[PDB]
Amino acid sequence: TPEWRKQYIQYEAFKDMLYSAQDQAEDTVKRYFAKFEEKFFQTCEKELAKINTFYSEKLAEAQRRFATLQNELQSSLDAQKESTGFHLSHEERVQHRNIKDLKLAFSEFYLSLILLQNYQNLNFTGFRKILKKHDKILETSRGADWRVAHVEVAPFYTCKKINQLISETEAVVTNELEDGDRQKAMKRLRVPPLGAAQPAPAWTTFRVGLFCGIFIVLNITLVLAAVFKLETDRSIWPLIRIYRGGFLLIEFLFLLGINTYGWRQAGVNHVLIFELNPRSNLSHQHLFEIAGFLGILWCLSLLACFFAPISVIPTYVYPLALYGFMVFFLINPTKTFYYKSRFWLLKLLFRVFTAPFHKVGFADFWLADQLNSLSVILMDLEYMICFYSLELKWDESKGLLGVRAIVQCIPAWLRFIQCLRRYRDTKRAFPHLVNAGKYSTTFFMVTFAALYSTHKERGHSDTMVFFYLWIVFYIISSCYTLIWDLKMDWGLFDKNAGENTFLREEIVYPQKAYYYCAIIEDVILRFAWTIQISITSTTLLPHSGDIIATVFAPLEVFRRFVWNFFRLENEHLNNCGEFR
Amino acid sequence: TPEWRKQYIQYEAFKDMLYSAQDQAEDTVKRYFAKFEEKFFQTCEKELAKINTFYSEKLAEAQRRFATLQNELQSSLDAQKESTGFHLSHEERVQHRNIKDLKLAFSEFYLSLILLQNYQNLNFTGFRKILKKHDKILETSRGADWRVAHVEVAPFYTCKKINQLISETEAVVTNELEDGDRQKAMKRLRVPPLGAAQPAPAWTTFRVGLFCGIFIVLNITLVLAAVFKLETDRSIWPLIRIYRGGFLLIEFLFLLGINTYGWRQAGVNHVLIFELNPRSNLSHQHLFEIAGFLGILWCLSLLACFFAPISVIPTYVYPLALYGFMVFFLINPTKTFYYKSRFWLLKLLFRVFTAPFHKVGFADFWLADQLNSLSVILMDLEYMICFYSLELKWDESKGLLGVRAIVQCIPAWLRFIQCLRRYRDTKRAFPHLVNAGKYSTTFFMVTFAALYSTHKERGHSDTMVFFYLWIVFYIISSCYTLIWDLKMDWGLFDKNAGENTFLREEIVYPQKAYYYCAIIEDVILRFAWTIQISITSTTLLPHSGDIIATVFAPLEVFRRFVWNFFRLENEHLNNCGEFR
Repeated sequence: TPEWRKQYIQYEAFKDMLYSAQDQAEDTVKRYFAKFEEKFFQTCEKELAKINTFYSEKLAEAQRRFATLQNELQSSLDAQKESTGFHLSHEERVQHRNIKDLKLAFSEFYLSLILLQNYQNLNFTGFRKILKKHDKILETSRGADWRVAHVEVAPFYTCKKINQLISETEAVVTNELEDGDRQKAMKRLRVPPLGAAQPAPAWTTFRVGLFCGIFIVLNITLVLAAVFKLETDRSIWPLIRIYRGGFLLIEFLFLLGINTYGWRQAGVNHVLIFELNPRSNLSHQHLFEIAGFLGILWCLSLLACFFAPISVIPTYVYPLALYGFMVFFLINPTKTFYYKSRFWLLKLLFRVFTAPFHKVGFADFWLADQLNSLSVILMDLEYMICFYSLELKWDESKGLLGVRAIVQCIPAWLRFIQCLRRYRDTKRAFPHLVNAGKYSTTFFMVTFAALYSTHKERGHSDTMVFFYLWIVFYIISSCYTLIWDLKMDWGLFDKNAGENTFLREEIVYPQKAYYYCAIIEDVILRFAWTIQISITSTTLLPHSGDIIATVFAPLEVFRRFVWNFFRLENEHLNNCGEFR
Repeated sequence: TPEWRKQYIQYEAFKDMLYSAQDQAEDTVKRYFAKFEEKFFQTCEKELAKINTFYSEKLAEAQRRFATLQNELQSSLDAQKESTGFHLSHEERVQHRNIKDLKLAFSEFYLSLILLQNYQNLNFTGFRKILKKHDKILETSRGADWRVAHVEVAPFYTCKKINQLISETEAVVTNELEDGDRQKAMKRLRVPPLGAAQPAPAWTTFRVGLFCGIFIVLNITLVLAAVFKLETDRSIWPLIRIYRGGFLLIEFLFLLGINTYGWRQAGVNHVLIFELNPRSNLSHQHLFEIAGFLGILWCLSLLACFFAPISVIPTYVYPLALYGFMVFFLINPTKTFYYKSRFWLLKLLFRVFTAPFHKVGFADFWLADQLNSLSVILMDLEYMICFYSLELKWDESKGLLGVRAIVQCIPAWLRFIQCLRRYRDTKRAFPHLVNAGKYSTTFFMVTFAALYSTHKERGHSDTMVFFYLWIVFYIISSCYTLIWDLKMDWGLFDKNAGENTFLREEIVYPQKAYYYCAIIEDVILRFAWTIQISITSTTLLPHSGDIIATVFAPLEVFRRFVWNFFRLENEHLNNCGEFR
């Protein structure tokens, strides 16, 4: 960097002479290289002091400049408001000159604060990794925990005033200089490529485009082929219900990409709350292209099952082949496409599915909540297993076309156990226990629906009472989950509405109409979710159950797409969440 | 910019008070605002002096730093070569430290020279546009030509040592620091986004991907549909020969995009020789996406002509509809998609087709040469006109499926007239007149072939002599055009081959195998081009003429794709070209 750096890292000399010593390589050599590590760590203290001092006085200069520019901004505002009253006596042009110079000064100040934030971040990363390397050399007694003690606090890193400074600078600038709108500041502060390493790389965007185009055209051909070629067999429900899982996954991945885009460009931090590595960013482009590729695979699988199989290949292979490809991509353990992200996702799966065992964090809870909505995927996988193990024709190849309650409750089971672990760790009341109650309502409703349906099939004369009980339990479950989604999980309908009518005290997204539409759709769609789960689980209604389930599931995934939006914004703004 | 600038432009104050004066607005007011313009232009002289002085001493400092770093590079090379002889007595690590510091110094020097080149370029653009604005105010007697006198030379801009400095810096750095390979310097000098304004913008790359994917899948569906549905009519030649023009245009546009990419990333300047605006760059992404969109249109047109028309729409509309869409896109005069580039292309078409009239430049000659190969497009348009005017069924809608020599010679006619205009302007010999002779060989061969074919149809007994004459004329035409393409139009086979065996003295592209493959394919493909033109023009051979013509035309466009590559590199390296 062409910045005022002396070394700021030591680059790689530490490692160069570490190699020079260790490669050369008991009696007194033990203590000799122990002393060498001791001077290594005294140089580490020297680096700590250097970064501490440099961050300290640069940050102090930043505060001084902030105060000076606040005074200048107040002076400019005073002279333009009630003090002066194309030419307009040239006073308006003088004020325009003041506006331009204020904007330039604020832009260079923004660049400087971004630069110092980058400086401290790159230091953090650098010397953390060098201490990691020293630990790998041989498991030093110091480092590791001692490194944490002297690094995680790191008086240069201790002061979290960088984030508050940048946030308040943006807020106060948009207050009057850019009338509270992101567009103008974005125009004059166009996110310089530094800080975020080439966001949306060229090739990733090209692949996003290619896969999205292939998906669009494949979908068009699929609609056309289904419309003009379906006839033949009169039982397409097995195929539609077997590919509903893939379709729901594709839709959820597209909408999660949209969620990441909205979080990134709406000013709501999401990497910090997700505890991801600051540099390992999964920008929306990566998620969009992964979802597009899986969509290409799904569409090709359905096309193959439709028109013609390679003219002598069991057509039941295509669902199995597609799902095997998906699971192999997710589980493949080598060092190929997106190995880091897949490994992180697998570790999260291990931490969440085997509950309570481990801690809770936030990613585990978020994924458990997402499964609470995607349970239709588990249902479809159970149906796949059952069909391909009992109702299949292993030799015949003329065409593919009481535990369901347990599998449907599995997501609610893991979420309930997660919340019980939360309660054990914290030993607290509501809102810790109310979540457990709400998620147990799902168990109660599903099991009572199953009992009522099996009694109806049996033909008992008391099914009216059980139906009434199911109605009341469904009502209370939907009401409690809606009240939870509005009050304790979104922050809306607070007692401090203030200016924001019927909304939270503070907001991040631009238009309130978005919030109103989201609330109305959520209230009208929680009933839909409950109805869908009950109906597709045990209501037993034939000839229409599959169609209703498959028209409601994608819309439920859309519900979760909105709910991610309006939770993770409440996690960063109000940030109750019990996490950190 | 956070650079050492005082104003470097005057930003917009010149225009601010120009508006303040002119809006306020004979007797003595005439001379009053004449004096105002006089002080405007004295301030322009002040700006000229400022930029001249600043460029002068910054450039002198650049030369001083260049000399100092040359001395340091020589010292490092001396100490690493024959002077010193993981550890290797630590001398190799000292030399590695020298390498790292030399690389860092050269990287910052490269950044500085790029910065000063940007400074002078942005000045040029800025004050050129402000003088343009002053001219628009009211057609000042000064400015315009006086502005050219005091701007185009511009002692800050007069010294073209910037280009030679950057080029020799790259060359000398790759000489030993990066062993003559672009990859290493590219790795450590990754084309900072400054200078080229966000090359390949995100949305343009996304559209490139989308259109390329739609094109790939449409092509797959087209192959499948043609293979499994062609039957029906036994006369597909009208359709194939009517869409051959569109296919050739799509292929040529894709290959021209590849040409622009190769020029851009192979270190061969192409904007300067094309006299395009320095900022209005048509990166390869734009050309690729335009070609992809036209390909989507063509593929959809063929699909519509294939399967089913919207079930009651004359199927002959689809070729007409596609070509009307293309011509409307090219000719539409509003301020919509790529208006600047389309207007430039239309002006070039006017300057080239109406020859000699205007001057020659280089873009006109290049486009005339490209038409000399794409003449099949003119032939296909002539066939379209003839068919749709004489052999069509205006009412019947059951299915669409001696001037040809003149239209085939039209490109050679315009090129010949262009070269005659060149000769008139310059009053010179070979290589100015040899081009005219070579392009007249095409007239001679085509007309003699036509006469021989019409005599053969007539049944004259002297067709043997005419066939022999056509053979000899074809031989001499192919030989002369090949000798021209190798000697005077590529620079290859020079008498100063030196190290480069059988090649030019200096080369730009990395691998010589590329040059050898290109020469061999050109020698074996010029015969193919001549055969194709003669056969598709008048050889009269039925039942095979269309197929041979349509297998050879795309390959001829490929020939021109290679020839652009290896001419515009000879235009920048040897730069004979008679132009500038």
